[PDB]
Amino acid sequence: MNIFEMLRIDEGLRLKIYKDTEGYYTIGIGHLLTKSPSLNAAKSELDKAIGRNCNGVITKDEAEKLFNQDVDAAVRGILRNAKLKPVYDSLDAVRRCALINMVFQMGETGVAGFTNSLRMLQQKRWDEAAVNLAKSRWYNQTPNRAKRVITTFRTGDWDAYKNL
Repeated sequence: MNIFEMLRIDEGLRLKIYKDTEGYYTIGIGHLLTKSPSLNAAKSELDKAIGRNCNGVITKDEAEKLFNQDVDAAVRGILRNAKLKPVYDSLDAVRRCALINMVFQMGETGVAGFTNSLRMLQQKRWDEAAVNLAKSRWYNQTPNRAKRVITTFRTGDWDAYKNL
């Protein structure tokens, strides 16, 4: 398993503009287009992102391209972040994947705020950190996905995704 396959299990693939768990306009493999309530604002961002007149619809090819950009930007964002970089560097390959998924879902900003969990992951206190991560809006709102990520950080292997 790798980061792209993991995220593709978590996010799915939709070739038509859709609403987030949050009600936000998104397309493809979890590509947020706008937090704005107009389908029109969303459509405009879509064509800007793809470089064509999409009319709210994209190809598989286009979805994967956005997904390539998105993953690359998550990693690079982690690397530039003074709070994130040190944890990422301390982690093994699998757990690095679990950090990248949080960042993809919630943004650099959102993850850098899990101060206490970050500290525990750096320390390699896997069980304590899993407990701490679960105490969040994140876990309460998307419990199945949060639990998959959390298991990945606790175990260090891909079993949560084997099922799936």
